[PDB]
Amino acid sequence: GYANRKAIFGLQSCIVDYYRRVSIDTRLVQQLYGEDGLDARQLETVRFETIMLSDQELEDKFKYTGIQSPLFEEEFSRLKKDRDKYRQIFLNVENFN
Amino acid sequence: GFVQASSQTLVIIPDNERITSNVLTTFEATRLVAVRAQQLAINGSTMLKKKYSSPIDIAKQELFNRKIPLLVMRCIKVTPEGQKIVEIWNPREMGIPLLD
Amino acid sequence: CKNLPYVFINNIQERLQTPIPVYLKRAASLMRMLIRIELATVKTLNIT
Amino acid sequence: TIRGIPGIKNANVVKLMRHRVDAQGKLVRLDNIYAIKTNGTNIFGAMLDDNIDPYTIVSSSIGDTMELYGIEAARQKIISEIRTVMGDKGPNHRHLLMYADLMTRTGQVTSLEKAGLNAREPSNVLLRMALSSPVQVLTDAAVDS
Amino acid sequence: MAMQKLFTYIYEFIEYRKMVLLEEKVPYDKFVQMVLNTGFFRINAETLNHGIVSVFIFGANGKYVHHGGDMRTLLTNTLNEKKHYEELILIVDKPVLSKKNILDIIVEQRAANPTIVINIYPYHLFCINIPKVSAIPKHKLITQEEAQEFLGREYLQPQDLMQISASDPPVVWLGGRPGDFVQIERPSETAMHAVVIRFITKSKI
Repeated sequence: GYANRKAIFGLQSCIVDYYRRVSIDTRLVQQLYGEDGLDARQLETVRFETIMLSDQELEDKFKYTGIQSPLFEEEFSRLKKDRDKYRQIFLNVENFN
Repeated sequence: GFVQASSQTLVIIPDNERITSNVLTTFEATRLVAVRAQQLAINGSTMLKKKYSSPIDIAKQELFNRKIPLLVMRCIKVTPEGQKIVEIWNPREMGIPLLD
Repeated sequence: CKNLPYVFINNIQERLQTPIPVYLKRAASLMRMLIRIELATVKTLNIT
Repeated sequence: TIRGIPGIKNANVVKLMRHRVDAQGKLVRLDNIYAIKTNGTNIFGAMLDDNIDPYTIVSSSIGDTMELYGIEAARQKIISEIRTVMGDKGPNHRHLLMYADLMTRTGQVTSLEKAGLNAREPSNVLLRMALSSPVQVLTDAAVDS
Repeated sequence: MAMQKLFTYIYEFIEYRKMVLLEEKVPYDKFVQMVLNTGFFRINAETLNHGIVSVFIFGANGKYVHHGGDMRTLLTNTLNEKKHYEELILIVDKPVLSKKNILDIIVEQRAANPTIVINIYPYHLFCINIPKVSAIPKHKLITQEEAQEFLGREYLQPQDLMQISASDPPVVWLGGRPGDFVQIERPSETAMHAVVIRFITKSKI
């Protein structure tokens, strides 16, 4: 009860505004609530398939070769960039924990 | 000293420059239904077609059938020069959340 | 996916194609990432 | 000091698992990695050692992290340290984000005590009166207008 | 081993801030010799806009950190030198930051010299490559025009944004001044990454 009452009085002024920001009457506390703008009751745990795959398993499963258009070279290239960026960010998070 | 704050002028953002969402929040829909149900408890004058025996059901059906005579004002900012910049939204043209 | 961050603004600006704030592009990055995996061409061949 | 770095009592050897990308692009969790979990914090002292990687020093102290790294690293440190206390039934990540973003919004780590409230919302007299001690807060409010 | 780390990462700091060195770099042994005998080491650098930035590394046992008269004299003569000064970095040991007299000379030299930025920093701020620390997100100064556009879209004032001190180590390595805006790209475990904009405020010392 001692820790609950002090946490609530320090945080109760944090309110979502019309930009989905969290502020104290004008002053930003978060640029976006939870950095994703979502409600915690509206979340589902979902696996991202490309994260663990190697460069060859990624190109085997997700690269489409039915049509020889430069679009699908770009579609797969965007899959690697998303895969690489996800790895880079969360490996760094693994570092400072 | 001058305790009385100076009067404000209501600056309505043009409809093509609105930044807030076109979907009503659950808070806004609940407030609209509660306000309209209280109005119906005052008057009872509605344009709803089907008969309902309680003000609340009339209010929910009016919201769902897009016949509610209310507007949502979202106060965006209070300029220290006196302007009160707001956004006016028509709930009859808005998305309606999952009120189940 | 390009118009995905307009979920955070409204459909009026999506129709007008106004610029999107950078912090709102970043907030749609996981959903952009997931849609490109689960709606890939190799996975949507039997979808009209 | 005869041996060791000041501030740390005991230094153990722990086994931990980390990920890494191979030359074939595969992400593999490596289990054969040995760390040193110390007893006591001195980020600067551990940093001066040539046997320790300075870019990956993980102190549990928020004040030590705030002093040496900054407010953005201290924000990530508050998140990590509340997570450790919460355990396995801990709350969603966005509730830890709410504590850290509040506690670091002024550029310094403020507390959830009456001192942190006075630092974040000084002019909110009624909020500060409700928390701890109205007569003292009321007296300063009247004097300060 | 603070001197050994400083001798490398102060030059890394100068390079990260995009300046050209003015003198020839001496080896580490004579660096320690000059720090011990002369009491300090002086490193000069030139900025793109021709500003001159001088960095003073003061030994922990030197006279300039124990006696305010020596520090006052040194700062007065260095600030009276006919150079296009824009920034002085005085790197002192951490306990020196708690000595009221030394800080009083610092603020009095600031008052006598209003157009020259005077900053005094501890040792550990230059014993790493601070930007490359894993726990430090990516900081980047943004222009006043971009910040004004962002604030106008958001109906915000610069005093509503989250604020960051000018003595924050990433901001120091950036060279951020009070009144500037720093965009921070930071990792997120909810959205995989986020962007915030902070308003740089006064240095604490």
